[PDB]
Amino acid sequence: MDFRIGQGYDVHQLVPGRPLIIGGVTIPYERGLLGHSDADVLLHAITDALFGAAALGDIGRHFSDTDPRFKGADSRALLRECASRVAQAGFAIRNVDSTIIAQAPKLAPHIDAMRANIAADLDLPLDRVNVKAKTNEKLGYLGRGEGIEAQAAALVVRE
Amino acid sequence: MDFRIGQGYDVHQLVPGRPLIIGGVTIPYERGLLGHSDADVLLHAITDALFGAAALGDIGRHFSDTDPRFKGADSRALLRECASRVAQAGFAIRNVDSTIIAQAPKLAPHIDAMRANIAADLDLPLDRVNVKAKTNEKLGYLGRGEGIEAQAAALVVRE
Amino acid sequence: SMDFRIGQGYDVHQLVPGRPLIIGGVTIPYERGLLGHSDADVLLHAITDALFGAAALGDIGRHFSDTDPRFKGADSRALLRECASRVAQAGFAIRNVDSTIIAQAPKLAPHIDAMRANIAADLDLPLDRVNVKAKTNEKLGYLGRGEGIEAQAAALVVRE
Ligand SMILES: CS(=O)(=O)Nc1cccc2cccnc12
Ligand SMILES: [Zn+2]
Ligand SMILES: [Zn+2]
Ligand SMILES: [Zn+2]
Repeated sequence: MDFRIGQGYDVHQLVPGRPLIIGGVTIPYERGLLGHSDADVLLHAITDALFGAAALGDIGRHFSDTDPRFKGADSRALLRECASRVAQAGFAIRNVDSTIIAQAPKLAPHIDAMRANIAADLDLPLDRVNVKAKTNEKLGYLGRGEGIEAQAAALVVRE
Repeated sequence: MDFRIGQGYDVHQLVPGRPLIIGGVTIPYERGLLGHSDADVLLHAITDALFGAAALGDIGRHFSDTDPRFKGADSRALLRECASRVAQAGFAIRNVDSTIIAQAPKLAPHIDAMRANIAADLDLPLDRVNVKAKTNEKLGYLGRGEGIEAQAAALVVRE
Repeated sequence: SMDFRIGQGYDVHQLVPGRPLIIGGVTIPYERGLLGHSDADVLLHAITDALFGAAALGDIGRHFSDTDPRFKGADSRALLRECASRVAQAGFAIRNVDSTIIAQAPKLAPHIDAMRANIAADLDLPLDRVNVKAKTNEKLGYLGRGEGIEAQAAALVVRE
């Protein structure tokens, strides 16, 4: 009964010239996300929520851009290593929920694929992983298509 | 002991010539929220948190903003149907918390009425529902009064 | 008990000249500081609102008035301690807190551990039940331009 909650946030700029990768899914679009490696805003937010629930710090403390051990690691590899550390710290993951905020493109066709990737990386039943997606109603840098945000929540239990 | 957490976010533009309906409360104001439904940003955020905790997707999956049957829809009726589907999936709701962020109007006089509406719609006592209200401290489109944001968290248990 | 409850909090403060930068109780060298009551500690405000939310006690604005003589000179750690007292008064025990600070500058990583220790002391929690995370906003929006700093928090409590 030693439950803990975690929460996560990430945002990346959206400009022409890079692929759009969210939840491990490459999505055709005239723009993509800027950042180190694949810039997968959804997996980053979930990773931070899991480290947070385990009180293990954050994604930057575990996976430095300088560290050679993770030099060529994509965000799914980081999520799997996060899950390994959360387990070794004594915690079992109970569920993950999340939201992607992007004015475009439409993400609904890709939700099942993202959920499948996340559930595989976390070794969770599919019904314990949820991804939601919406626009920002044309408000702000998100509403103008200048970036994409992700939010995540995770529940774990100390075993 | 099969607890799950969900999180929700929503934003809508503030425009002339629309009712301002937040938490089910019609608030006297010269502007209202723009949306396909009644645009109740707080109830939408809570709806998303509940679908998310149950791994049932999101509000756009269940109540599409392109379906004419939801034009002008009462978001309390949508929230009640969400709660019915969460129950049908096997979950009982344990608590909801939420935040509304707006430059104006003052929401303190209306918070208790919003809490009572949500509690009624979710078949919860008042002591399991919370609504918080604040400004965005003058920053961004929220500081400029261009829209209103809501955030929500929900805890459920699979019975 | 098995009567768990979750709360969520959000706050943002403007960065202004002539004030110290205090986040999580830590004074951080910087040319600007946060605008608000006393030390304007945006992280402690977000945690405070998450704790009130988890206990269904409302929010900061309903608990802490500018006119209350008990709190006129109170800093954000005194208010966080008072929040925790009111959570306990309502019959709840805190199980864990997690949080994120979004600041484009300065670097917060050297200060995280001290923030965690401050929060744990104020909430009477062991360090392993308190977490603080730090992020930039990738140069987007008012956060990315350095006009303010945001904090987010989540709290789990149980009705004892
Ligand atoms: C700008 S401040 O530092 O004074 N903080 C606040 C002032 C006024 C109301 C608030 C409500 C929640 C969080 N912070 C609040
Ligand atoms: Zn990222
Ligand atoms: Zn909406
Ligand atoms: Zn504040």
